[PDB]
Amino acid sequence: PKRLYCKNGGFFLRIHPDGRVDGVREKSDPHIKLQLQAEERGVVSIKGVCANRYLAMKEDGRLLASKCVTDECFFFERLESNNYNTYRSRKYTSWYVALKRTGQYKLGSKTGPGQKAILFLPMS
Repeated sequence: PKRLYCKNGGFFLRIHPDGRVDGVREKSDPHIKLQLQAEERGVVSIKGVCANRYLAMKEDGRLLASKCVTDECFFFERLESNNYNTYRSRKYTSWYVALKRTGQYKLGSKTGPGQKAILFLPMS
């Protein structure tokens, strides 16, 4: 059970009970506790412990959290050369999970390698 700290402003990924995803910098927020389940080698599912929902990425780039586990909930997890990890959708292969410098999530379709927004460090 980890927290995912984003290099882009230092927000932690937060999954709310109603399915909304955003970022906050408060380490005691209960909704930033996550479960990263290894689904296959290099692939994980990310679940919000309190929300009881799985992070998912939609065809249009939206990020939200669902009750169901479908193929939109699988992400390839890679440790990059800078020792940060990235989470790229298994279904929408060019898009990454990411947070903006203001704390809101960044649409999948506007992400890509090289942006700080896509870099996260898993913390206990």
